Amino acid sequence: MINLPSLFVPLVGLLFPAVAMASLFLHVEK
Amino acid sequence: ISVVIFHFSWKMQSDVWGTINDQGVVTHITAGNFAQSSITINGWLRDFLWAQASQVIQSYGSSLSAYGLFFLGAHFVWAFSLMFLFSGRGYWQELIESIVWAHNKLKVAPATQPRALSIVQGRAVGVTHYLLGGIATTWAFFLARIIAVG
Amino acid sequence: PKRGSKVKILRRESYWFKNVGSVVAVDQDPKTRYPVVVRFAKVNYANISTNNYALDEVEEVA
Amino acid sequence: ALRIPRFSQGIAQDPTTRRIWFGIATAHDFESHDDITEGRLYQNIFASHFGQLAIIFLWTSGNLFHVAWQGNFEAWVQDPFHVRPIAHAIWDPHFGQPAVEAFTRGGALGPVNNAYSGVYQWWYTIGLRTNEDLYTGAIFLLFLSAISLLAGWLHLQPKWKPSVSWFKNAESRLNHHLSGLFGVSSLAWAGHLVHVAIPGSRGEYVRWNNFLDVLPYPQGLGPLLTGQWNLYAQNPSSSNHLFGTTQGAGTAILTILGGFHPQTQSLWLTDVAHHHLAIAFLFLIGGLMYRTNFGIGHSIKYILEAHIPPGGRLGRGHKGLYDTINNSIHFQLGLALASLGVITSLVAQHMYSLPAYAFIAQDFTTQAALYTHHQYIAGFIMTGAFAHGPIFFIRDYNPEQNADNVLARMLEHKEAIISHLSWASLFLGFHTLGLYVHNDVMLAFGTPEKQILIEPIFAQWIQSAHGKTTYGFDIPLSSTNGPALNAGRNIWLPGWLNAINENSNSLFLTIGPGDFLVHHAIALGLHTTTLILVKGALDARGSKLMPDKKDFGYSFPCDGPGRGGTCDISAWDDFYLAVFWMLNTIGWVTFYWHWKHITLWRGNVSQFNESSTYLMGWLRDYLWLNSSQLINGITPLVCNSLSVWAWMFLFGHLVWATGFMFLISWRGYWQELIETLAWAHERTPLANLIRWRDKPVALSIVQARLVGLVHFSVGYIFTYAAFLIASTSGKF
Amino acid sequence: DIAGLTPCKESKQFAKREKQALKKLQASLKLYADDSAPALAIKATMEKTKKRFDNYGKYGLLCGSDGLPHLIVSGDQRHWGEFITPGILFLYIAGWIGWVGRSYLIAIRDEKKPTQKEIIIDVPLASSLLFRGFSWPVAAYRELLNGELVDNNF
Amino acid sequence: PSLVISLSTGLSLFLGRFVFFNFQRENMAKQVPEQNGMSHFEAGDTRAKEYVSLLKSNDPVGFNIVDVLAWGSIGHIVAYYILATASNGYDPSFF
Amino acid sequence: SHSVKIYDTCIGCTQCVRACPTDVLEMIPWGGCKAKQIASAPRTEDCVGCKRCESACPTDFLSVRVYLWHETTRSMGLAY
Ligand code: CLA
Ligand SMILES: CC1=C(/C=C/C(C)=C/C=C/C(C)=C\C=C\C=C(C)\C=C\C=C(C)\C=C\C2=C(C)CCCC2(C)C)C(C)(C)CCC1
Ligand SMILES: CC1=C(C/C=C(\C)CCC[C@H](C)CCC[C@@H](C)CCCC(C)C)C(=O)c2ccccc2C1=O
Ligand code: SF4
Ligand code: SF4
Ligand code: SF4
Repeated sequence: MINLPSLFVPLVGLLFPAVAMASLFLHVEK
Repeated sequence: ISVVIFHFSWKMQSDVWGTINDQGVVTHITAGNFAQSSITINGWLRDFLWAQASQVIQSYGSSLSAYGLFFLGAHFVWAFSLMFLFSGRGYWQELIESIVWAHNKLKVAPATQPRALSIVQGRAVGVTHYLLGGIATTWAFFLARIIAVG
Repeated sequence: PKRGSKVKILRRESYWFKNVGSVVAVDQDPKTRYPVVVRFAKVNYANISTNNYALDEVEEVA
Repeated sequence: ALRIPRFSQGIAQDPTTRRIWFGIATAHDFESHDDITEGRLYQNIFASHFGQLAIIFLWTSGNLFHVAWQGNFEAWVQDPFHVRPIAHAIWDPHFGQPAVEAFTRGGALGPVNNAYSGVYQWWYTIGLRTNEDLYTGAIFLLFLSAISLLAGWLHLQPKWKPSVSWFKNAESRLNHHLSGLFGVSSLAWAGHLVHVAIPGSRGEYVRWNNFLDVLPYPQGLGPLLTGQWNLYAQNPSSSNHLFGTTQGAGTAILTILGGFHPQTQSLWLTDVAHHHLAIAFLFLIGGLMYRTNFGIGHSIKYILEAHIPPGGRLGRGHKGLYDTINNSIHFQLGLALASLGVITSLVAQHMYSLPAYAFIAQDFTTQAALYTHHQYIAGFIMTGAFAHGPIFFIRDYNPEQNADNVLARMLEHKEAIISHLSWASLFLGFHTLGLYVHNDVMLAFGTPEKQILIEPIFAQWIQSAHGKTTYGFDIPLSSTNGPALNAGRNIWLPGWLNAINENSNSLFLTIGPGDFLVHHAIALGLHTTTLILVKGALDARGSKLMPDKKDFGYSFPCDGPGRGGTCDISAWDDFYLAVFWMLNTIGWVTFYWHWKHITLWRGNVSQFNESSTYLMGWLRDYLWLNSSQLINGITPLVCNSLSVWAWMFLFGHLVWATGFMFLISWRGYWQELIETLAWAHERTPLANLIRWRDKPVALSIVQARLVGLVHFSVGYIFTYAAFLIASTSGKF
Repeated sequence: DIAGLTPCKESKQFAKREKQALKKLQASLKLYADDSAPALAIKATMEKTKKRFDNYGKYGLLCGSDGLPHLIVSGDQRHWGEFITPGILFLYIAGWIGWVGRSYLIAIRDEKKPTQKEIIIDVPLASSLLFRGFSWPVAAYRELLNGELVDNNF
Repeated sequence: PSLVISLSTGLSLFLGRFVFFNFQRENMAKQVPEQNGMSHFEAGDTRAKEYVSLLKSNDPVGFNIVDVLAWGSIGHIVAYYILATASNGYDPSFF
Repeated sequence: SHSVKIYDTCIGCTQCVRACPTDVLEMIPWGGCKAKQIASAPRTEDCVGCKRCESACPTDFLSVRVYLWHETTRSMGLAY
């Protein structure tokens, strides 16, 4: 059912880069 | 130092200087503002600039007619610092040929070979100049506030 | 014949250079590349100046 | 000792924070990167420079898709003019319940952004107001997104490979490649701005669907062929005709004489439908100028080694440049920002001076928005445009493949361009600026009576002949009966006069006095945001300080004490300095305009005229006044709808600022210090068992001048940025 | 009379905003006007000014809206000189400093050995080293275009 | 009140110049070729052109331009279309 | 890892290149100048753009600089 699209923003700011500074942490230890 | 002065001149005033009227009521140059409109960083341009400066901003054709005339050529000469202070040094020497061709070829030119200002020497100006600059300015400024709303 | 005359400098090496006169002294000691000893009265970013020279150069007038 | 990352041993084995700077930084530097054959990079760019073509295309398939969701066009159709032009929808989980008192704006229901991208007209123009007939440009700039990354995926495959030759070929990538690139592109465009826009400007659900059973022009497709046309210019859409509507809707198609009618306030539709359908032939001659195969049409070559004239019963003798502009890519990034330089600035008024759609000349928010922008790239393209202009020198040019011809010569006599572009300024140094100051003395010392404001006498001639009939001066042409304005007294020259001067026209603006006091100043700027460039570029070929930066390169970080007589010395770090004085030279010509323009939109045009000719005028009531709506939408009560820059601005006013430490605060003060505690946290127990993967150092001096530049400018692109907008949503 | 900009004499603004601008320094009755310094904020000065009022007048500059001098020479009507009749001199006033500037220097290799032979000026100036400054061009300015340049010298 | 010529004469004027040239003499210059694969410029070479490729077909060239425009173009759209139907629908000289 | 390229003539010293910090200094014997001496680096691996190596070192056109690209914990200096 309904209410959102917040789905995106807690990503694009919250986990996504949490995963940027995560997997290229790296680039070094990529 | 060019902080701290500041904190001072919005205490003395706004929340110390007065005037008088009467019914139990001292009346300050400005408001008991401050208290909660100099918490937030900003509050000091909302209400420490464009709330002031009016003094000096307008302030021509008068006798505030120097503080409308100083921090002008005090802002430039806060300014004409960075040109010598952000700049390069080899860049400049590298230059003072080029021109050189004009004199020389057309035989004028020195012999005190006109080299371009020694590094330290220009961490010996954007220091003075910066550091002449944002002073007068604030003395071109803080001044004329005080006297008529002074 | 020209020992230290109003003689030129001419190679994609130098500082001063076109700037004219002066070969002061010249040696007779063969090896190197540096026979041509120059001293004027005008200077690079040293002060003693005078550094040495020779070969694909003196392309000059009197 | 540390093997990773890649491209070269050098810095990939290297063991400090650098790597990560000197990975990320120098990461599109491949054209000197030990890993690259004569293809490899030529190979590279291709996919590469599709690649982004991708996102540019997902730049908008969205933000198209974005709106009709969001915003209220399918709504805004009912009435077209207030407004708070509507951007995105702002999921910001920090905003205090006053999200109402926040941005419950336009059509909202949520704290939405105030759109200023213009576009919302550029889309209204082409055709649509039905967002159910959007949903599609989205799906289209997707129909281009996936599609073209096969130009990615695929034509980045040896098989359907590229070559290198194929790349150096001149007369095909060019000749042939005007004809396609632009040319045809228009036609259908030139025609869509003809056959799908007209019928709504007439008023008719023409769509795609009903795509032949229209016939918006009555006489089919005849006279196009034949040799007779003016049954087209025939009855322009007419005089009052409420725009894109009923009444006065005077069928015609391909028009080219009328222009504006107050209402649209904006260049009227399908009378640039003939425009785009003419330019064409002006390459489609000079467009089959050369070749593909066929033995007919151009070489170039004796274009030079003969055609070095204009020149030569002495002079310069070109015996070919060429194997330089075609061998030296840079040139292809020498002059494809270089000249898409200019365009930016000649779009920086055409685009305004006469608009192009659904009302902007009287928006005073694009102008604001959609201008400076289109200017700052006429910066950030126009600048760093000679940079790839040293380059070829110390990094393509051979003094011997060329030393017959102009360039090498240009060079031989170069320490001259330098020093007349210089005298070009020390003067545009004292004057335009000496005068300028009792225009700031007096004006202070009760004495405006006496004053040095010398009123421009020259631009002056123009802007009248080119039509403008506003007071004095008994000469010809614009006589409103004159013999340059005759022989042609109807073609092109009633309409572009019918609107020529009362300002909701802005057309050829109302020239004031001191108008050149900036205008001059702006012919200071430049002449002194070159020379930098045309050293940081020119003699930055070698110099004589270090007559071999030729080896050294373009991007060497300063020098050290080397015989007290050396420092910051990159031809790069002359682009550095160059990007200072240029943002200075934009520093200025965005004051003007805002001052000016602003003037008008509230009648008061003593907001100049009275003032500027003595700068507190600028400071006082260009700079000081108008504001604290913005910086009082913060103001110890609340936030209302101008809240942001009240934040962003002080941002620009921070994020500027600290592009300062890096800048004034040079290099070997950081390591030394960042040792004396890179160390402290190497002793202190509990947080002892923590030895860190590589090893904290301070910052290459370049950097320590770069991120001086992208905190700065970023700050500086900011504010004016937020101000120019803030400002106007209070006052207009 | 050209572009605007009216010659001042229809007075509309300038002349009045003037007889306003200057004339509330005049309301300086707010002191005591007899003999002063300490005060004369009132009575005099306006002599240079108001007793130069309708005086300044007087050649127009076609001072303009705002009512103030939009000062222009460009080479039309009487004006061909509001900065050119005082526009040449400057040219003149400068680059014969160049002569002193030159011949001062072009001495600083003669009598031989130079420079600070630039700091001690050998009081360089008063006549022909300057007092040729008087007479340089179109009689001898082409001190330029022969044996001194080229250049041609040694 | 405009004869759309000068231009629209010259939009054809050299169109008609490369339908042009060269029926027989093998396959229409040189030879043929150049195509893909790449043989020419900065693969190596890159030099060194003349131009007397004019002088031949000019005396020819004039005829065809500056009258068929009055037999094709401003020469009916022609009967003919016959063939016939009649004919395309047969046409008014459009007009 | 030391750069770029740096050039002939001087030595002896007694008035030139006598002061690299991190060694990087022999003096071969070799025949040309006014007794015998040609040099840059019997090394360059201990250095370090200690670039005080021409300040003491004349001889005309660029004469010392750095280019470390790789730039190394040997001469990026940072031990600890
Ligand atoms: C060295 C130069 C190079 C050149 C050739 C130009 C040229 C130009 N720049 Mg430009 N620019 C440069 C470097 C250069 N720029 C650099 C490094 C920067 C970075 C700061 C810029 C930043 C910049 C900006 C922001 C803008 C320009 C603009 C312009 C154009 C303004 C039109 C003009 O000249 O008005 C006056 C020119 C005249 C020719 C009229 C005066 C006539 C005189 C010379 C009479 C004497 C000769 C003779 C009688 C006249 C024949 C010439 C004819 C064309 C009239 C012009 C094409 C503007 C623009 O793009 O247009 C909107 C503006 O936006 N530039
Ligand atoms: C070209 C010319 C000229 C010009 C000039 C000018 C225009 C200037 C300006 C400039 C600017 C544009 C600026 C500046 C200003 C100044 C200043 C600024 C000064 C100062 C100071 C002082 C000495 C002070 C001190 C102090 C103290 C004690 C502490 C507190 C503060 C103060 C400041 C008060 C001249 C005349 C020379 C000559 C001839 C020609
Ligand atoms: C401009 C500049 C120079 C060159 C500046 C110089 C050489 C100063 C000029 C000295 C005075 C002003 C000489 C000029 C002539 C005057 C003595 C008087 C003549 C003018 C009138 C008053 C008559 C540097 O050396 C430099 C070094 C390091 C970082 C930045 C910079 C820098 O920005
Ligand atoms: S940037 Fe540093 S290393 Fe280079 S000369 Fe300046 S002070 Fe020395
Ligand atoms: S570097 Fe010093 S010691 Fe070596 S040859 Fe040059 S001047 Fe002599
Ligand atoms: S960089 Fe210079 S100072 Fe350091 S070891 Fe090498 S030559 Fe010597």
